[PDB]
Amino acid sequence: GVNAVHWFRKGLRLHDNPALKECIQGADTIRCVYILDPWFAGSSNVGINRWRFLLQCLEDLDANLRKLNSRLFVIRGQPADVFPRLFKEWNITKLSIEYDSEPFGKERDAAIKKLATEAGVEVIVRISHTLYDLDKIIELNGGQPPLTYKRFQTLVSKMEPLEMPADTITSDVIGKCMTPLSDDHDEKYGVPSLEELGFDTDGLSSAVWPGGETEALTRLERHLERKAWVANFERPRMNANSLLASPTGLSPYLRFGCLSCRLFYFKLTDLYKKVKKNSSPPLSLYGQLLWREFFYTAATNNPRFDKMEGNPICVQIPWDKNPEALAKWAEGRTGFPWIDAIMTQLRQEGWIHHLARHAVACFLTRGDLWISWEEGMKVFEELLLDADWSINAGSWMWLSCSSFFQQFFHCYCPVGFGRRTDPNGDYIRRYLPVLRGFPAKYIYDPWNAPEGIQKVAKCLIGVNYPKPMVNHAEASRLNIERMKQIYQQLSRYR
Repeated sequence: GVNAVHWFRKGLRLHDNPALKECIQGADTIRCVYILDPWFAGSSNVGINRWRFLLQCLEDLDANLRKLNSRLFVIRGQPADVFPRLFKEWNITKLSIEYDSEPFGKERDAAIKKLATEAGVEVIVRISHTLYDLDKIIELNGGQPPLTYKRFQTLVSKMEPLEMPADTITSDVIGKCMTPLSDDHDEKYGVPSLEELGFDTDGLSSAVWPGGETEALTRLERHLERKAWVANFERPRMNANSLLASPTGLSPYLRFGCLSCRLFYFKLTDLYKKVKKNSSPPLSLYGQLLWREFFYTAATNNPRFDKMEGNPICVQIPWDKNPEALAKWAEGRTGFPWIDAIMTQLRQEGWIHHLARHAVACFLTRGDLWISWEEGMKVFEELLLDADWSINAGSWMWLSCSSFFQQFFHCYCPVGFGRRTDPNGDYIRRYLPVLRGFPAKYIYDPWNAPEGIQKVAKCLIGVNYPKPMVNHAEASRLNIERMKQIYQQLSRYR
């Protein structure tokens, strides 16, 4: 019969999946596949929390497919290796994917599309990771993506209204389409565990950010209620509680496709109309989505978007190379408790607040260590659940004054910012247990504590907790000057 395969990469959901919906139509069998390669050299920089989040998305998908009399098929290897075999073994005639705007993904998908054509397989591609056809936004701007958010906003408002989300894949939608299943499915196609990827899990705490569509859809409602409670759709002022992972947080779910950006858009729209009594919302309502769309648009036609050299939009700043200073930053042993707490939260949980990101990124790059944004990007890629190629590269260039016309950022103080955010130091004591004995007077600068205070705290600076790795006052003075000199002669660095 007509045997269809839908290939999950992002778009890890059954709601608003136009590619899956179209593939099922007119099909006699359907098999949803995810191609997992945990040992791939290109994925050697993926950390354990990202693996766990992915696996939990896959377990969620498999569970929801069970309800529809189907299963997720997890295939190990590379797509170019496995898809020729699958086409023959399953007699496939249709293959669907959600479109991938990222340069490497466009190259991969063009190769699979050629393999599918060679084997007599129809390919269905549908845009749903982003709100818009990014190529149309670029054409509206004259052929190049915009590099300012205000310009991007102007372009977005000129696009045609969003189409309605695709119907959720239910049993009624699946209809006559069935999924052939084997008694040994779990053994041959099951979702692997962390231990099957080679990871120890002994003593590992439960995920602060559980993966999956089901979780994403619950959080969507919490997110909307919080904005309804305050009748304000702008992003809120950060306080110390904002540093903690929130049950309203959506960013990892948008990154993996657990939550449709278009569903988020219409839910926001309907809530604004009800609360504000206005059919015409401001574009600020969609801020989180449009900043995301902005960096996707800037990245799609730039294969060196994640590099400095050979990147047409990036200022060529002479960053220092310092592997040992970089490692102290990445491992949260800088000796500045505010910085180490943030880097520890990041490593332990996979998410940190936007201003916390500014803080640690300023320290690494333009503020204290003068290390390339490319290196902070790589660490965030390993640890940050909501980091993807486009967002991660774009944000690291933004904050390092390397692109997007960004210049005189505030130079964050690795002591004063934390003290002003959380004067009592609860955030420090939560993520840095060894410092719990320090009073608030010294919690952000423990090297200033008298010896008697350190001894009572059972934490000797230089032994139980590191000395500060730099003199922030001198280092920031020199780096502020270096960045001033670069922008005094900016064209010299194009």
